[PDB]
Amino acid sequence: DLRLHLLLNTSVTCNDGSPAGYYLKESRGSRRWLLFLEGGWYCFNRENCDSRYDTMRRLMSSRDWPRTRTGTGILSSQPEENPYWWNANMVFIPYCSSDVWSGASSKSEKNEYAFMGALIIQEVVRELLGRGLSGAKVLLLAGSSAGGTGVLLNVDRVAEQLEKLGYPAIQVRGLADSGWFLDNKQYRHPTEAIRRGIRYWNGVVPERCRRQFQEGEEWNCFFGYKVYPTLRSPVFVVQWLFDEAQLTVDNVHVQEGLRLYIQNLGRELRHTLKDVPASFAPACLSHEIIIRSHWTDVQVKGTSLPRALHCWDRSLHPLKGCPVHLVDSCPWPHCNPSCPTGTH
Ligand SMILES: NC(=S)NNc1ccc(F)cc1
Ligand SMILES: NC(=S)NNc1ccc(F)cc1
Ligand SMILES: NC(=S)NNc1ccc(F)cc1
Repeated sequence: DLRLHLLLNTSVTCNDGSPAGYYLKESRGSRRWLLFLEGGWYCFNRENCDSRYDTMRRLMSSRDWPRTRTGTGILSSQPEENPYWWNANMVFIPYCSSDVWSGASSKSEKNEYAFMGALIIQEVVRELLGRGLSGAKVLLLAGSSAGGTGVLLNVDRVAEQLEKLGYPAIQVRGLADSGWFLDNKQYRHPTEAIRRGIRYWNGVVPERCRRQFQEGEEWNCFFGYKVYPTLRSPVFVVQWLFDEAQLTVDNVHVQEGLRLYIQNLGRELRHTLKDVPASFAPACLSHEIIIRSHWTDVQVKGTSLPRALHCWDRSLHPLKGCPVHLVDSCPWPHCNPSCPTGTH
């Protein structure tokens, strides 16, 4: 179990003004630290956020959070469940800012809600330095869905934070799972909601990406294929080629028109990963990977994800028999026999 700690700086808050926080399980024999960002969509105006507050309150408030959480997948401490990093220090950061981890806006007389995702990450890092993170050799910032997009938006800011605080020796890296989306045409008749959200949240994007796209166009930096080339920290990208959240936004729920649409989506996703040297992209219809207990089940070209992540570690010290770039070439969901079939 990982144990809850509410932030000591109570001005860094969830949407409703309650304190944000993190769940922690220490491993004092390890110098590796894994900080995982939860996902769960977002909200972009008063009415949309009020609806989320009625029926998704744990994503907007800490008042009902439990005292502990079980670590699963890459957060598991058992070697059999987590061949990659079972002995690491484990941190789960709940998503309670509804801003894709981009916000830097406090509640006030002018704002019903606070959007502080980017500041929550910075404050978690600061408070962990007193609990052992100061001794780290590697800090892996990971996340799934909106948390995967949050990794891309925040990894370089964490690296800058630690440098300026006097810890230049800690190697900061990112792992973005199910957060690599395409701004494509829908199958039947989303970027406007991101544009509106950024203004509502006072959202921030990485500086090099901001300077490319310039004023009013920061929404571009929420799309992995546009923000990734601008990043300096090493980032490993995990992405199902036929992600269910991508298909949902595209209004896909099979005749020739839809067959061509699905094949084209897979082709375009594969193309965007061609110049991403650390990546794992199986040809499956699914959503999320890294905190599912059965994440060891899938393989690409005969290599599992925990193996690919281990090979990435080695590469950051091509390797014979230890690949890091693994993208399926077959063009239809479940053409890879290791794809999930139902759920547990
Ligand atoms: N929701 C958004 S901005 N889709 N992008 C897009 C819209 C039309 C098109 F022909 C190609 C791409
Ligand atoms: N209602 C269903 S299942 N898909 N449509 C859709 C859902 C969410 C969204 F942000 C855009 C479109
Ligand atoms: N649903 C079945 S058969 N396995 N579960 C699972 C398979 C692959 C993965 F990346 C995560 C979970």
